[PDB]
Amino acid sequence: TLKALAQSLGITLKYLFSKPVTVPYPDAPVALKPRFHGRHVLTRHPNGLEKCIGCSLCAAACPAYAIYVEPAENDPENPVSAGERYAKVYEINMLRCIFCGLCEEACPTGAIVLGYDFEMADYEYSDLVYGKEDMLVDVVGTKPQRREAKRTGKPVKVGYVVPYVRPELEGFKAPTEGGK
Amino acid sequence: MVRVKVNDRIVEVPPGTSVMDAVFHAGYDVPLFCSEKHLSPIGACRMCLVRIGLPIQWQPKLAASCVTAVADGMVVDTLSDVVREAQAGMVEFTLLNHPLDCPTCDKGGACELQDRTVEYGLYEKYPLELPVYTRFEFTRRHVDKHHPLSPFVILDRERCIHCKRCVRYFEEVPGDEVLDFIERGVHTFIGTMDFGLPSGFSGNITDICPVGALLDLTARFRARNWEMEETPTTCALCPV
Amino acid sequence: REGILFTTLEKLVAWGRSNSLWPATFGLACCAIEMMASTDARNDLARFGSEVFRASPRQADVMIVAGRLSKKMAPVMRRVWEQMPDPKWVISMGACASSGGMFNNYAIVQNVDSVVPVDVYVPGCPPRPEALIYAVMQLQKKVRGQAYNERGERLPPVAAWKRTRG
Amino acid sequence: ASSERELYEAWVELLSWMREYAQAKGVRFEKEADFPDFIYRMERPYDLPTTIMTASLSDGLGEPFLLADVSPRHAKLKRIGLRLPRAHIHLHAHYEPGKGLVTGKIPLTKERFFALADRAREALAFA
Amino acid sequence: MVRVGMRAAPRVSLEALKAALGGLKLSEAKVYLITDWQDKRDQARYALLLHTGKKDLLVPDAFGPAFPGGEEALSELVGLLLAQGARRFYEAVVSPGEMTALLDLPPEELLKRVMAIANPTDPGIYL
Amino acid sequence: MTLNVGPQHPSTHGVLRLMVTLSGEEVLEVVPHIGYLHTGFEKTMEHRTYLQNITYTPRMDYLHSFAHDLAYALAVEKLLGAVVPPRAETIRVILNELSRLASHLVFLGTGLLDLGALTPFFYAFRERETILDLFEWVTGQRFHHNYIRIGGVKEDLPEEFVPELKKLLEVLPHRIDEYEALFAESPIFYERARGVGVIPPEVAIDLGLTGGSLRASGVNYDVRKAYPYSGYETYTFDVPLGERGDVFDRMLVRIREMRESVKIIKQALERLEPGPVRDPNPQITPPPRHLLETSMEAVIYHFKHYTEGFHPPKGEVYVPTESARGELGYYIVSDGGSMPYRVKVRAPSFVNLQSLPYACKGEQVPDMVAIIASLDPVMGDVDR
Amino acid sequence: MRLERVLEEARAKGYPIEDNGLGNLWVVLPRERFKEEMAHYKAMGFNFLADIVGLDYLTYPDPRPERFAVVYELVSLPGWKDGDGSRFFVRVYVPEEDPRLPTVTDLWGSANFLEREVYDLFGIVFEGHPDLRKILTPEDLEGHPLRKDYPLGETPTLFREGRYIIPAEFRAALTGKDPGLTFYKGGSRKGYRSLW
Ligand code: SF4
Ligand code: SF4
Ligand code: SF4
Ligand code: SF4
Ligand code: SF4
Ligand code: FES
Repeated sequence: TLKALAQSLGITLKYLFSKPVTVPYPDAPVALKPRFHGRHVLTRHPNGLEKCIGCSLCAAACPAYAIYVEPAENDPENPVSAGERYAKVYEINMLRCIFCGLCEEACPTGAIVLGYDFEMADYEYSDLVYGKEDMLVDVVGTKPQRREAKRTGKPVKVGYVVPYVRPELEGFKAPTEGGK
Repeated sequence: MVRVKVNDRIVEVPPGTSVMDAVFHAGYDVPLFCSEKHLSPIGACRMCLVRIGLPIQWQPKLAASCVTAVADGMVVDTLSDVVREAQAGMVEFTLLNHPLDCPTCDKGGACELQDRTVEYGLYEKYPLELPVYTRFEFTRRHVDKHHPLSPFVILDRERCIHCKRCVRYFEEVPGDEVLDFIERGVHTFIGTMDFGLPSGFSGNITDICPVGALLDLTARFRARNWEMEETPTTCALCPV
Repeated sequence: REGILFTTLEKLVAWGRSNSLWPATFGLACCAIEMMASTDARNDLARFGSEVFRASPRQADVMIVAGRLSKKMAPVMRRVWEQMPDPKWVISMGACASSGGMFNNYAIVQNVDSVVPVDVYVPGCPPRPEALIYAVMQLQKKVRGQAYNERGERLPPVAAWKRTRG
Repeated sequence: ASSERELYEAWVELLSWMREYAQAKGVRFEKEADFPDFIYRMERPYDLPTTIMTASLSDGLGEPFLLADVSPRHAKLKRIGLRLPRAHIHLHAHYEPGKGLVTGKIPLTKERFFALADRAREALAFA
Repeated sequence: MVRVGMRAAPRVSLEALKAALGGLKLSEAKVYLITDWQDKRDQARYALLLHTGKKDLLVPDAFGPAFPGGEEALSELVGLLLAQGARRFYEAVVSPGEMTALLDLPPEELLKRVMAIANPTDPGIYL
Repeated sequence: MTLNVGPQHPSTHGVLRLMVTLSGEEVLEVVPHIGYLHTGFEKTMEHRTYLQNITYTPRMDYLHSFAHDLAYALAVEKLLGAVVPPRAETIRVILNELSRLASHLVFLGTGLLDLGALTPFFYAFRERETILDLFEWVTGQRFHHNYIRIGGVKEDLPEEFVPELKKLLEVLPHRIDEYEALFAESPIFYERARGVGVIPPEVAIDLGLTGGSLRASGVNYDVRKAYPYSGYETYTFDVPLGERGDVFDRMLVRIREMRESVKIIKQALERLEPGPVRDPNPQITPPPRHLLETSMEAVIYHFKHYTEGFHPPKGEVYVPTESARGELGYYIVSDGGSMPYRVKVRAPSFVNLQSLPYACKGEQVPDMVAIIASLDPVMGDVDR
Repeated sequence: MRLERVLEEARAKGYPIEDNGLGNLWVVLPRERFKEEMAHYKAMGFNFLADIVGLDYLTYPDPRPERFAVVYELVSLPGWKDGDGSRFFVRVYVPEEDPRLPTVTDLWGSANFLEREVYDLFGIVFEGHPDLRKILTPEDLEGHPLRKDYPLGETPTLFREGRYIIPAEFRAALTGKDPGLTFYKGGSRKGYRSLW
């Protein structure tokens, strides 16, 4: 079938002159779906109360047992949770974490929910244990990103855009489809 | 010894045996709240119900296996549909007014109520019908919460299911009556006029309470029941 | 001469080595497929300087541990690190490689940094192709002397430069 | 109907009175428990004004003498309730429009509640 | 299985191991440097289990920079083991409580567990 | 020349070591040596909950994972008697055929690149990218997706999923036909693959070569047809076959298989009707998230289900399925506990590999790479 | 059709016939009759040998005859010369102190690798095999991983300041013999099956 060599050349030529299909990350923001599995965030009620009542259910649903939840007793004067319990220490080992979504599934107060950031490559093992104040929705960026924004003076630019945030991510601020 | 039959099994068992022990010794199972090891059984939770025949002579009403003596040649049925439906119903009645505190409850996984609920509750009703858990869509019972009875023990009067274990123990084991109910009806609740909790053996109720009512303040809000690393050992504070 | 010993020359060669990162994959598991996908016509690590792909280790400076590192492979992969030219870098890709991951058992190395000096860790399962690009850019700025840890320290250009091989 | 709304609003109002008494007689008040439908609401939206469902006035020994509760957001036969522990005393208030907060047919004003809590303090409180 | 050396005395453990090792050829031996906390080696402590296949040798937790003179002792130790022709070096990460009790389990269980959990390690991390 | 083809070199995908007994340009015999990927799913699964293991099941065959997901789910269902809604079964076959398209894309891409031209890797893989995005819509993950459940699927599909599926279903037929036009009318590939890779069915069966390269030898045995499990009985199905087992017939049979999978996807999409998403049996399904603030039994059951799980009865079970590499199934021994007593996996890639020394017997030395890429091994399945 | 003939041939000699209501069948042959019977099984038309699955019952709640048990999976492909489609398992118990069993390599070449795997994972030696060489575990690994007396060998998960987890003491899951955190388990947590 000697014609097939010429046909192959012809099709590679047609596709040669068709330029477009590719995305130039980081110059172009990656389109992520709303249900994507990303960096965890802790959501707060509209009152501002934290949702985590430190019930250590997200850690049980972990197949690696990568979540450490030390609980503590709320102070009625200036409380942190809505009930009588909160999470004093809430850590996740990103090197142990496998990004299932079972912890979001087991959270009864909706505190732990996977986000969208994937840019969490870092240099040290001990620097890849994300903490509570490293995952609260109020935080903007990942650890190396924020650290570079401080040692650089330039705010954080996320490498993604989403069509919207899901209702489960109430409060999570993200670039939405081109509304901005 | 007396011969008993549980649903497929025949067991020798000494005469003074309770039907509940004959079921478990026979290898079957039955819910258990009111009764406890070393405590006087009294039919209170009405969970231990079985079917009993003593001739086929089926009893009219369900027998309390916690306070039933056993007779020679008795048939014990714990798998009949009536028994399973009744046990699930009693679980429904017991959880009726419970405070919705499991995730933040110090009792967590080692709570007998949780385990017997997931064991016997919600009988198989006959479709893939959308099931309803609870019929109680009314206002639940709310009483005083997180009250420290003593520098070691904290009290949640909502979690109490009105078993008798702490008061039964308090009269029986130490011989120190520093706990009993106050009112009656559904308003019944645990209280004391002896506030220091003077008895030197109060802590055991912490372990007996099948709910998280009475919890250990020195071990409140540290870790979850499964999370703690257990080390079985022997205490050398005194020569016993 | 190690890319050092002149204020301009070392920045120049750091520029060159950074944009001349030649990734040598050691494809082990499903991490490796997400690295191969970082070569297709949506997201190609074929711009920063990583187009060419020399399977030989004598020819590439970046070693990407992409997958679970089983113990039976630990020395073999190890020797590929010893048989590399000296200005070489090692990336640990994914959870099974970075830590023991969910496979916390008898079979898997619980941190590939045991056998090879790891430069950058990149969590994820699998780490999104764009995340693997993030880690190679991270390594880019690391070999530029542009990378700091959480504790304030600057990280040296080359890991595997500080070890007494044996 | 919609009276429910004002009831919860009225319920919040009730709490104020309680707190005031705490400062007056120098007696311990404690927030007993918050709403479950506010802790365990994860993404679901929440319009109710306050987050507290059960509170109490405890004496020097910590044992409560006065309890006040409000019905949950989805339950049937909604009400607001008061209870004197150990005294077999229950009060069940509604909110009737125009009248105000009423115990059945009898209005529940601030003075009535103040007197009731003062009587509980003088009589039941152990220390 | 023999046990030489003493806990938290790096030089004593190292000198005793010097004496006990002798002319034993380690071409087929297995070296298990047991520690905790994979990442932080600056404060690390180490036990050692050397399995020749014919007889085993145990050194308690006295090595690593966690002790004065411990870093130079671990460097000397790993250099010695490499000199004697070993190629197979292993590192086991155990819980702190395991480090203590594991040397007090019977030899069969301790050796089986260490062999099952050990990770291949580059002696360059100890040199 | 007892030649030591090392692991990963020269560029032997799917880390594997080969001892090629070789004199000249022929191939006397290849002795394979595996185990460099042994992770221990069969061991780690003995210490993980039934629901947790659905996070361990896709990771063995990381290319065609949804067949593993389905096999495990079906085995546990049969073990404890779950009731699958029909829409769950429809979606399960959709996701199964879709991941099969993605697996086959990767297999033919790697094969053509391994020996031959580097170009045709991209285009097929490009389409794969499109497919992957679909999963991100519904599962939030590229692969290793945790979407299946014991009853059915985790939750319902977004509105935006189906239209993207239709887009891809309409662009795909021309695409697969383009790959087939490039390949089937083989200008040089014919003088490379038509002769090589002998598959006599007698020995192929004696060694148990089930994975789609047996039908290339003229054996009409498909698990979707011979043992209908997930409603494949309810689909119009044509089963591709080969005349004489070689690499050419293998690749062409798999391309026609891709078209047959696209046709099955269309067929299932048409018969799709809204409904529930999983078996509501409270012992098998955690209570819905909205009545966690209303019902006590919900809190207890949510807590218990996600910590303890459920305890299936004491017994053994096994279910067959047809994956991109053959007959697949989990022999599950349960002891009545939260975690399975043992999970043994029939790894189709494990028994498919016994036929390499025979296949590459007497063939050329360069062809040993093509005959291996053409066998379609996923070493995550073999070493396991 | 040939499976019914298998059952009728086995039942006459006193072979137990195991069946679950799910469509799976077991025929347990003693070890004496094992080899010749399964040779006849191949002669009865069993083209395809699916699996060799070994089982170690050390921690099983109920006792079993012997500790190890090896199960072969015999099938006849429907699309071959005369294909019925009859597939079934044969279980043969193997003692803890007698890890012996004849190979079916001579019968099926399929067991060449499969049997090797069970020698790796279990201590079971298959007699008459061309090469019983460790397949999966490293050459210097001591023991057999999938038998219950062989540890899984987990490592602690790591955190910021001395906070560590030992997963075996962290599991809320139970095994069959694990009693649980309450005095007993009954009901659903003693074994649960829905009635379709
Ligand atoms: S997503 Fe991460 S933390 Fe959450 S359960 Fe999975 S592995 Fe564990
Ligand atoms: S994140 Fe949710 S599940 Fe985890 S401890 Fe907090 S409230 Fe519980
Ligand atoms: S006592 Fe038991 S059922 Fe009640 S809240 Fe506590 S754990 Fe839940
Ligand atoms: S407080 Fe606990 S132990 Fe005492 S009666 Fe109530 S449920 Fe029983
Ligand atoms: S980290 Fe995840 S994707 Fe990577 S090898 Fe491990 S299981 Fe596969
Ligand atoms: S168990 Fe007999 S009634 Fe409580």
